[PDB]
Amino acid sequence: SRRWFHPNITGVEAENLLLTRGVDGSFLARPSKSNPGDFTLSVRRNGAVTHIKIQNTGDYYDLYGGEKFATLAELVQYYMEHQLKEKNGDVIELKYPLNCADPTSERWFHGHLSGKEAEKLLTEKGKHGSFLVRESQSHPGDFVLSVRTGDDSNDGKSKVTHVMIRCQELKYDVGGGERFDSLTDLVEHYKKNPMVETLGTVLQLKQPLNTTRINAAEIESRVRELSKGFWEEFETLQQQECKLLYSRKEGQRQENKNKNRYKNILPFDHTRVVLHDGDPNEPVSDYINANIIMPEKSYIATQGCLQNTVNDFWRMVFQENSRVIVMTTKEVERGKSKCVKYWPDEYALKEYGVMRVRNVKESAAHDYTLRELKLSKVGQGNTERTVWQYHFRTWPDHGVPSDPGGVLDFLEEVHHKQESIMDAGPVVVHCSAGIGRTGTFIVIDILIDIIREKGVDCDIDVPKTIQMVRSQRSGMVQTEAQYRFIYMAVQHYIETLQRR
Ligand SMILES: CC1(N)CCN(c2cnc3c(-c4cccc(Cl)c4Cl)c[nH]c3c2)CC1
Repeated sequence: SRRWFHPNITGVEAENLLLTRGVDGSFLARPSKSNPGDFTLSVRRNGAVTHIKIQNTGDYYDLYGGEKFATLAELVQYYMEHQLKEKNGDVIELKYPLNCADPTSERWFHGHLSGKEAEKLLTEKGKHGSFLVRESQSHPGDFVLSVRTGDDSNDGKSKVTHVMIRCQELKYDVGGGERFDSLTDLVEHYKKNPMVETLGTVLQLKQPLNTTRINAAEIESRVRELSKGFWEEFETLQQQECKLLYSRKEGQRQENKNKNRYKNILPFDHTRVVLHDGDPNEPVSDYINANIIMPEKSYIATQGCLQNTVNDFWRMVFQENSRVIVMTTKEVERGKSKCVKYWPDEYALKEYGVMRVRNVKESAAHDYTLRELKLSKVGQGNTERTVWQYHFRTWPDHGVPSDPGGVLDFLEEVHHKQESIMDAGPVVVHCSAGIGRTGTFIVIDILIDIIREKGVDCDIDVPKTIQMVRSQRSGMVQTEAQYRFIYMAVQHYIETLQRR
């Protein structure tokens, strides 16, 4: 849980918080109330507050006077372990997170909800240790912790307990003992130190009640319901990114600094693609900014090549036996290189280090170009394999497509290509940093794959899938707009399947 993030605060409320409850070096982050993808880092320095803008248009968090980051938690970790200056050059220190007490972005918080409502949800969907916190209806201002415990039919082996939580002078308690500054501090305490009943039952808080898993048949109702919040479901997912600060030590090595498009957007050690059979004369020849994404068909999520990583990209494709590449940027957007050209012109042949690529044929569709490429190792003719590059060309410079039909038709074609090729390795997917559009395309592909095989009567869970992909590369799916677009794409896919 991301405690320095305050979801429902104004700029002057942030100032007053830092001036009355903080010291120099205190900080918090907050969203804008009107623009998603605008965020502010508010910091106290010399008895005054500075507000530093962070923009996200879809590719990364861009901190004014700072770096680009995959997540706000990775941003805060970076500066608390390092570097941040104003317009002028004066150091801004991030020392002390100012904690937020607001529970409304927690997975377990249900606001207005009755005991019988909570019981029926825990009976229908909960299991042992499933829990929620709700507002007390009998005692205004108070709250109730509802917990299922049991074995795992309705044979009385399981039950729902309700523990009253008093709120007294803005502190929270369960009738005795410690008084907490927030419901989150209380929940974390009793997660670690569970309550035991008189006769021995342990009220284990194992997991919040799942409210996001839906039957695919019922996508339209969920989308209609979320259109009046997508922002609120997204920000609850974003609150969990504190849990995904896995090590990125290889990417952080001096010898690998030049191989990262953005110095702080780095692959997790535990899922990075390790490159073998490198040049012995190159000191570190095993690194690429790329991760294996395995749903729990696989993917490699990677960045747009740099001039000096083109040969490594082709080493990767050959080694992993990838037969399909998805590119989700033009080479240049808004005057900036987003991905260098790493393929030859049509009918041309180029050598990229030890690899040889022929561009056999390009075919233009409305939304994309297909390039049929032939990849082989120089000196070894029988290593030739076809690699099909699907270059999506119509994604807008900021935000998302207004209709998902283009992306869905593209992904359907990519899927059938991949499935047509026996023993094809992972599908390579890359944009600019390889986390925003790349994460959106991979998550849509994962969700659609379920419905393709199991039909419309299968369970999907959009944020749970995203969190699972985010544990394999930082910040996969960057914005609310992409989040909503994933739902919209899944909805549109379900409707075309129902029309058949
Ligand atoms: C009544 C509610 N306020 C409605 C929103 N509810 C809700 C629950 N879960 C999530 C997740 C989620 C799902 C699966 C795994 C992970 Cl890690 C996450 Cl974060 C993302 N957004 C969520 C919103 C919480 C109750």
